[PDB]
Amino acid sequence: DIKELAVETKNFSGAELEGLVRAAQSTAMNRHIKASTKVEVDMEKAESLQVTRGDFLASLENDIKPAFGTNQEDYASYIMNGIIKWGDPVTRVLDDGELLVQQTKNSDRTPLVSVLLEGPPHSGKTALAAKIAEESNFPFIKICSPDKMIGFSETAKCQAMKKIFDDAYKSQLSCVVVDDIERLLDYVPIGPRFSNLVLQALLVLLKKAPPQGRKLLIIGTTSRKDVLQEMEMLNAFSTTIHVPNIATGEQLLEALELLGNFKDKERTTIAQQVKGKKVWIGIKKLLMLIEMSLQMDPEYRVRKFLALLREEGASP
Amino acid sequence: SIINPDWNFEKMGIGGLDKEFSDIFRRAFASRVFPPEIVEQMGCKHVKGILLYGPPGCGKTLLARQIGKMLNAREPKVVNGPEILNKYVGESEANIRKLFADAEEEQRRLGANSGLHIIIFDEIDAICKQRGSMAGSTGVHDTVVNQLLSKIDGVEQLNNILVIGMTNRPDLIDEALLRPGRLEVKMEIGLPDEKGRLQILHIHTARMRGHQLLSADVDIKELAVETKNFSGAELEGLVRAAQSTAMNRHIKASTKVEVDMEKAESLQVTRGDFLASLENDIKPAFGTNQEDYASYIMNGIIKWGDPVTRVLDDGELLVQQTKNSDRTPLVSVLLEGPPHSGKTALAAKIAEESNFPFIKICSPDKMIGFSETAKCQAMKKIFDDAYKSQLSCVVVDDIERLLDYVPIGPRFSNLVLQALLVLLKKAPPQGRKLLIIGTTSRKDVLQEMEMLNAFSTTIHVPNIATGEQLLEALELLGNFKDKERTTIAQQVKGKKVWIGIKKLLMLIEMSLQMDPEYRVRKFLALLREEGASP
Amino acid sequence: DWNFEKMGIGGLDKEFSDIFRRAFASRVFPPEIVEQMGCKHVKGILLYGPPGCGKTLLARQIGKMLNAREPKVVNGPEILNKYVGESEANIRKLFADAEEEQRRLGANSGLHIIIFDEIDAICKHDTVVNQLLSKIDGVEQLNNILVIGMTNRPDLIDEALLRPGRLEVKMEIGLPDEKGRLQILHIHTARMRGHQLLSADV
Amino acid sequence: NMAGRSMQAARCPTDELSLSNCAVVSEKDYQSGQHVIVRTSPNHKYIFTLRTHPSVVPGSVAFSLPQRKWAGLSIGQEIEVALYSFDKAKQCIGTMTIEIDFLQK
Ligand SMILES: Nc1ncnc2c1ncn2[C@@H]1O[C@H](COP(=O)(O)OP(=O)(O)OP(=O)(O)O)[C@@H](O)[C@H]1O
Ligand SMILES: Nc1ncnc2c1ncn2[C@@H]1O[C@H](COP(=O)(O)OP(=O)(O)OP(=O)(O)O)[C@@H](O)[C@H]1O
Ligand SMILES: Nc1ncnc2c1ncn2[C@@H]1O[C@H](COP(=O)(O)OP(=O)(O)O)[C@@H](O)[C@H]1O
Ligand SMILES: Nc1ncnc2c1ncn2[C@@H]1O[C@H](COP(=O)(O)OP(=O)(O)O)[C@@H](O)[C@H]1O
Ligand SMILES: [Mg+2]
Ligand SMILES: [Mg+2]
Ligand SMILES: [Mg+2]
Repeated sequence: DIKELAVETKNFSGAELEGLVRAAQSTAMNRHIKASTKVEVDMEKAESLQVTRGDFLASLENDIKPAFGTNQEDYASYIMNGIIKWGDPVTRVLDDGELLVQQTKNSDRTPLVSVLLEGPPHSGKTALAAKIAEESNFPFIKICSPDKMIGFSETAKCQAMKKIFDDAYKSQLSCVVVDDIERLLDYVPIGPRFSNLVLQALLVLLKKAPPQGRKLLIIGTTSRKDVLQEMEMLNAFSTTIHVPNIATGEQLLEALELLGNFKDKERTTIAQQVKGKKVWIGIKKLLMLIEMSLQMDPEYRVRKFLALLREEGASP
Repeated sequence: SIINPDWNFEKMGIGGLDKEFSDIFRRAFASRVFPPEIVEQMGCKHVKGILLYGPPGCGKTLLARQIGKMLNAREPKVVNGPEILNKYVGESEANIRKLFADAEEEQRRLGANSGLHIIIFDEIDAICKQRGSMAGSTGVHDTVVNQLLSKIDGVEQLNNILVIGMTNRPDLIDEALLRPGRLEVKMEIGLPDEKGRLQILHIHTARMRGHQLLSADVDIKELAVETKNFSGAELEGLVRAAQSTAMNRHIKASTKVEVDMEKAESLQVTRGDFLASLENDIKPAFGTNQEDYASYIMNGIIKWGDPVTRVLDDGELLVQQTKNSDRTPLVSVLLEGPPHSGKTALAAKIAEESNFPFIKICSPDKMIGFSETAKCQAMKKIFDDAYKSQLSCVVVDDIERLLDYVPIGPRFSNLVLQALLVLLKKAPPQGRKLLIIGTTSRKDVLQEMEMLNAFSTTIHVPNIATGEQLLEALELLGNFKDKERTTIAQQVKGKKVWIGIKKLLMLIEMSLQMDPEYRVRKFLALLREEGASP
Repeated sequence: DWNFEKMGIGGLDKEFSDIFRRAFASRVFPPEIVEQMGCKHVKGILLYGPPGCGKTLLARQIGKMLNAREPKVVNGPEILNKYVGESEANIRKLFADAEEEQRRLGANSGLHIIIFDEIDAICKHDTVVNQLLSKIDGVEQLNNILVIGMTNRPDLIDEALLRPGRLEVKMEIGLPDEKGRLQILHIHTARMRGHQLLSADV
Repeated sequence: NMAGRSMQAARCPTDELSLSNCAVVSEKDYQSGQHVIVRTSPNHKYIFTLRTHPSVVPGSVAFSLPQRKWAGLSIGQEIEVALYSFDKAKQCIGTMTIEIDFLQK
């Protein structure tokens, strides 16, 4: 049904709706070839040739990747081990995200929206922005990260950022994620030292609106918020969200119960010690200390885990 | 899924590529086999471009030649990337015109019933590369791509052409040559696994098995097991060396060399030849180098106290987690302490005991005189080579010597610090693992740079801090006998010391050149000056 | 069982043997048996070390044992004279002297040793490197050729040339030790000692 | 003994017992010929054969310098000693290959 194929190929050029057909045709003709000495055509398999839906679906999933679409294999290195509900501060973030996602699409007097996710290190901010973006179903999604620009100069990062933004003014509704804002500026506390050529481009690209009738959403993540406030970068954003650490014993036990690592009789011993104090630990560091204590002998795992937790994760 | 044609690769001479061949054929040659009738009734055009990338020696050109021979065609042409740039306009254009001429002539003479004319490029990431954006100091301006692009597709386009490009740097290719209608299929050829190595070895020792030139004690499974991270072009070199070793035993040395003619009737290749060739001749390039464990662990490792065992135990737990965990493929650790306390030797020992098939060391000894723009490239290449293995290990020595840190001002390099901060939190592709170790002596400076939020943990390497530990170290080294040991202990044992192992060795060596009756006093005189009160 | 005293080389015992085993041990066997094995010959070697330590002497004394023709010496700086047509063509007029024997008698050719000094500025120019790489390696090439290179700086040497198929044997010829000096002095004062022209004091 | 007890490493008392390659223990604690396992950490266990000497103070085990260097033992350190039993039907040794060198240069 050609009607159904016109609703799945969003943001496809005209030169790729031709490659799709060619790939489907080539796939269909593979089922009727033979090779014993040198490849030769079977004379009984070239008659009942009928290109079928399955070939189109397979070609669409595997072989064709539009240049103005969602790369569904790049928010897979970011949301690695999933998302779990250890406490309340997760639902709040995931709900503000959907409120902003609906505002950016159903509103006429605000075609541009920005947001900033900030919190202490290791608290799980890069894996929350990716989830917030992945559940919007926008035709265009892109991620600008500093690990694809190793060794670049100041004038070679502005061009890359500007190209990423210019590709997004060609789509009817877009989404862009800017990760580790403090690593793009090349910030080091000694000095301080940074790039004033990238900062002034970023301060301008956050306020410029797309052409008439088009919409855009921007998400940024950082951990040193007290520095961006002296740069006057908190006036370029429309809102801020706080991503917190784990800060009570009950939250720690709930987080442990959902990962499913320690036994019922091994979770009472932990509860006895832990539930007499307050803790300060991030969800990315609580998975590194549950994998070092599982490499020990079965009779010394709890003691090692508690020692590791005490050595670092004390009160704020 | 897709029903594929049935091939056998033992008769073609390729081993381990049971999927790249299939998909390449389906997506680039499944429509040139059918009769032109149905091809016209479908109106399907032909793919006229392929790209292949991977490490050297893994069998890309072989595949292209075999595919070309499979579809009866002329001898494929060949070109080189940097060669075409050796001249300027008015000379390279003629070279370009000298490749497709025969294809044009045959198309004119025949039309729609011509023969395919394959063309094979090489190192195509030089002409098709405007990526001079890397490095603060680099510039590129080229226009050689556009003529090739025009020839491939557009006016006076040819229906009987096929271009295959090969490269080792997939991320330096311009995205103008990858659009739909010019170099559209892409493939990666990687290092083989154990089954692929077995297939390659069985393919390359098939002409001697026919003539009974292979001994009976030669077992190939053990050879496949013992050669880890070997390319396909080094197992061939192994076999060639094992053959050349056996033909030497049957030569008689005289005024002029000549064959034995009596022991040449039983020319056989034995297991000893293969073992000797593996120990002496072949040195893989993505394998562990065993010449770098004698320059770093020089005087062994003795147990002078309790702290010298906790470090080793912790290093074993981290090795067993980067190999058995699926939630943490990348881990890091930092070894720190006061100078002369023995940090490089312990890291080298941990790496050596890891047993991984790839182990590498990054040291400032190999970068004397370099600029930062070149140190970044060297470090990035060292890290890039580690993503082709399924288990790796990288050591980084003297982190404070890479940044060029001097306390006066202070000064350092901000182009290396950011790269090092970004490379410690980038994970390898697919399901591969990696382990990084790093040694430093100035932890406070590293703290002021926010560089301790990049590592996963830390280990403290301490100094000798008691008389008993010093006496134990002296006893284990075995230099001063009981008569002098009692004298030494009657004085040192009544206080606390502060001395590293390296400095202890230096002092013991210095205080042994005096006359036999002054050594014990010279040792204490030196110790008092160097360290006796913290 | 070599007799190194008669050859005229002393202090190089584990280098001569290794070079002969790895690069020359197949060229003294009949083609018939070599065909039954599938072995391919080696067409490159790299020797590096301090100047005047016995690298050309070894090369010329190993090519006479096989009963081959005289080695064809060539210099590095000389080749890069002006430009293409006087250097590239001059490059052609070296392998050319032996490009014929193969096109006349092919297999059963002799073995042409083509010494090539310096090899450290020619390959830092790019024209010569490309021509040499295509000549030794590629689709068209001769099987009766052996190229020997010598350098004094080992690191500057490129890496595109040190791969299997290309120059794949590396050897270091350093200064001699006590025994090497003893043997060299024994070799170089043998004629006089036979004529009783050497005093007993020595 | 069977469960395992904490002990203190000591120095070999006599040269003859040093050459015997048998850990020297007190009569009050063990008996001659008994084989034990010494634990220094979860992943560090070493099997030794015991011999009784009067001079050994109770609560400590004496090892020769080669034994300390092989097992990484330090005098005064704590270890865990547990009685060890061999399976003679399987663990009886028929042939050993030993690399021998001069002890002193
Ligand atoms: N509820 C959760 N919220 C966030 N991350 C979670 C959650 N449960 C598990 N994770 C995992 O915890 C890890 C934390 O995410 P991530 O590594 O992106 O943190 P981060 O704050 O960006 O870290 P860094 O400070 O190093 O940049 C990720 O693997 C994420 O998948
Ligand atoms: N635990 C140890 N026991 C005995 N010898 C050791 C130990 N650790 C190292 N050594 C030896 O002592 C020397 C240690 O020097 P090393 O190269 O480790 O110094 P370092 O700590 O890196 O010092 P630097 O401040 O100069 O960089 C080497 O000879 C090594 O063999
Ligand atoms: N998969 C393989 N199976 C068998 N032989 C191989 C394979 N890969 C490489 N070789 C051997 O390596 C030699 C040269 O490899 P080549 O294809 O030139 O490497 P590259 O792909 O870098 O050009 C060939 O002659 C071939 O015999
Ligand atoms: N091992 C050796 N045994 C005998 N003579 C030697 C030895 N090494 C060098 N010589 C002598 O010293 C000179 C070496 O010259 P040559 O080998 O051409 O130098 P280079 O190493 O620059 O090629 C010759 O005169 C040769 O006879
Ligand atoms: Mg992050
Ligand atoms: Mg060091
Ligand atoms: Mg010479």
